[PDB]
Amino acid sequence: SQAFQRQLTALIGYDVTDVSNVHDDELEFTRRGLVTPRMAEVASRDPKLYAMHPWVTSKPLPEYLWKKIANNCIFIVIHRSTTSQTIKVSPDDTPGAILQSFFTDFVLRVCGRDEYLVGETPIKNFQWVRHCLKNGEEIHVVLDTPPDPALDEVRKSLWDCDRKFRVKIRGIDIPVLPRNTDLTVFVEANIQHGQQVLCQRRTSPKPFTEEVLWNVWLEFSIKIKDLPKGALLNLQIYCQLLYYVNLLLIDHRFLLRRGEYVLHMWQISFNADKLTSATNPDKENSMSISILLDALPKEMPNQLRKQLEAIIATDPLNPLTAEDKELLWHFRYESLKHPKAYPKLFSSVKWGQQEIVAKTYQLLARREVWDQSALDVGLTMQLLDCNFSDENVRAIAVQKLESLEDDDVLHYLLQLVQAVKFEPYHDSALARFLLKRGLRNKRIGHFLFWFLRSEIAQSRHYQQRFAVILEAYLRGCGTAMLHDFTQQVQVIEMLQKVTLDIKSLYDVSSQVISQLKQKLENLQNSQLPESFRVPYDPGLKAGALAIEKCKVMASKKKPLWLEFKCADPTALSNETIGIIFKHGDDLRQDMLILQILRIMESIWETESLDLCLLPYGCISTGDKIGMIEIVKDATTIAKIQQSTVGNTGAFKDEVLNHWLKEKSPTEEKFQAAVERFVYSCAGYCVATFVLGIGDRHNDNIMITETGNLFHIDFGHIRVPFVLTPDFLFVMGTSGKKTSPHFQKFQDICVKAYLALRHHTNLLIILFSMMLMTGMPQLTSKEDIEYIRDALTVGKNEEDAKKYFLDQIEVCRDKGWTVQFNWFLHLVL
Ligand SMILES: CC(C)n1ncnc1-c1cc2c(s1)-c1ccc(C(N)=O)cc1OCC2
Repeated sequence: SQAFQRQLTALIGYDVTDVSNVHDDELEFTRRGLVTPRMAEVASRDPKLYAMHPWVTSKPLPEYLWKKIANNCIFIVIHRSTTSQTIKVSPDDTPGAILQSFFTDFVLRVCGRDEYLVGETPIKNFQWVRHCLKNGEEIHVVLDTPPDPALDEVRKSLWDCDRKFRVKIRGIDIPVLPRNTDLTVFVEANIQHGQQVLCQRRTSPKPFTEEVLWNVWLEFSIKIKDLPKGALLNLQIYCQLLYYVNLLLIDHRFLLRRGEYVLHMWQISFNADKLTSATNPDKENSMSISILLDALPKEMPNQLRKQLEAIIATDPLNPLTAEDKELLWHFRYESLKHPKAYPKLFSSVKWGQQEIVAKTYQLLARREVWDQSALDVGLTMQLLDCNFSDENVRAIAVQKLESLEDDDVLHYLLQLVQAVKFEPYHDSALARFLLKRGLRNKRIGHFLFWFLRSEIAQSRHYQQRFAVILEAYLRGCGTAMLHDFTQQVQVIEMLQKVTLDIKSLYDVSSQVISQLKQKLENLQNSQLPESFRVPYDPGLKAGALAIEKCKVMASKKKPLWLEFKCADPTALSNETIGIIFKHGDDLRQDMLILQILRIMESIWETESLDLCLLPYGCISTGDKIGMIEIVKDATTIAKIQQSTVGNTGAFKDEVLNHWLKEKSPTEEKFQAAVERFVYSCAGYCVATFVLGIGDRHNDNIMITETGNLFHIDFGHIRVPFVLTPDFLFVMGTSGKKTSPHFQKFQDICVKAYLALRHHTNLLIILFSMMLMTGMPQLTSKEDIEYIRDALTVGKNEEDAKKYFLDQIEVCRDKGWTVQFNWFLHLVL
């Protein structure tokens, strides 16, 4: 079992057994505490269904997907070695009903993929079947024996103390101070509880040197009994803010913090990193702080109702005044009747007062309206952010998450994993929920692994917490997945080495081309594993490389264009699997944007609208390094303009429509490509403006030979969005004109915009969370408050329609002005 821990450490990228960077047993208690829910999920899941992981959705089949089916008949081609027979199938027919219709144990598995069609669910309720219908692809399956479930085998009093809390600041120690000579420094100790300061105490500004002592006893205005569970002693250093460290006043065992503490401090408003209980690991270079500390038990009038209702109606970013807070609390039993009032009501609570917390806990016990109400993701996500530090408030949100089908868990997984950063303690209801859903489904578990792993590799603030959560997962997923992750980690480690070695060696010379091909030759010849699962697509199995097709892309960060043969021999097409390995940009920023685009698609699915978005695979694997999916038969918009006019930016309107006519053979395929372009442009115009990533150079915008348009490279981040005259010519418009396709485009854009406006609260919370956990540069109140204006908060459907149509005209009025200005900066 000693070699097993060594295996886990290699799969995590962090040692959970290491106690070099702790001042308490929280992580070890969490490791022990997670054993119970781990073994509780392993010994409760269906062993057969877990091995086959049926990717199913209980959501209704949309209006656009029903029109594709003929006489309630879906053709599915079943394969037997060489022979194949197409069968007429009803959408309501279960996989078992189709099997009895074939012969008149064996399971139906997709050709080329490790995706199975099992379970008591209709054929139309499968995610692969819905994908085939959307792309107009034919359903091909191979009849083979189900996988052995034996392969997934798993290895066997505080309220008695009226004293006003005090902290002794002994002093600060830094080995080497920066060259800036000379400034003054003071210690700012704050008692926080969900980004809310309960009390603040500063020190006398002494000069900044390698050693600064104080011995100062800082007494706070808050009593020891009034300190809540999850409150943080935030120790800061100002000149302005340079060093920070946090300490949980109440431990994981409900005890008040007592003793001597030497904490190593992080260097430099809404950032998730400023909340961490973890100290800086680099003890030989980081600023230190010495402190001294010397068990917690478990009818309204008309005008006022209108006031309370107007408060509940406001957006999540709308600030609450003292009057608003006092009203929500006085009428807390009326506020409990409205589930949308819960975030605002729980922000109105005076957490620094015991009696109020007790009354809040009494209020939370009266949960009946909350338990019965329909799950609102945006509302549930609101209670899991930086503004909520109470485990009872946070648990009622985790309670509502339990009703999410494995389909929707995948939609919000990244953001739920990022929400763990807002948890005061390592062991939390949300951490246990992710673990439970990760062991219940192989797909969620695979994605959870990479989501946690991406954070362990490039975040010292949260690497310890996530390493415990991952170790807990890896100790219950099974040896089948354990070996798969081993093969995936091995290939990634080997390929990342080559990416940086090649980058060290503007133009792509013949020397570097042969060097990469030689490096890949040495790796394929007895070193690289024969087969590995694609991190961005668990179904797809990659095998041997295609060294001939392998190259180094003509980009400033020298990315590796890699092509692999499909390891699955039952594969239909002989098309290679394409992966891009890149270093230099934060791919976590691309992971977040792309997952939001997948959320935006599912939002449009509820309104039965299909905006042809292309949220390609992108997984962050390490520090500034990760992988991308190669979208087959696609080119850059700038590259299409470079065919006619290369070196210069004399952009011609006709080029795009000529490129589509060239790549599409039949005239019907051209109209189908223009039809795909009409929807894809519409979706990407709305999605980009809402997120405020509209202003882009056409080098970062792509199109497929099938007509599908898509934005790329979000690692970087005037016009509201990108609507150029060349895009408008495909529609059939030039200058001040109209077209049957432009009239269509304007109608779909407005349909898409107002469809997202129904899920305003969801988008606002997902965006607010994105800027805190994934954007270390965009951490201001004004940065988050952009989404409100973009989505037109508190506006009529007519005004909002008119607002977006004006943004369309701004792009028409500018035309090429923005792209031409982009050409004078990025290119030259
Ligand atoms: C600058 C590149 C490496 N980058 N940084 C973030 N995302 C990307 C890319 C995404 C995609 C790219 S590059 C792409 C480029 C060319 C082809 C192609 N077919 O030539 C296919 C591609 O995959 C789709 C997304």
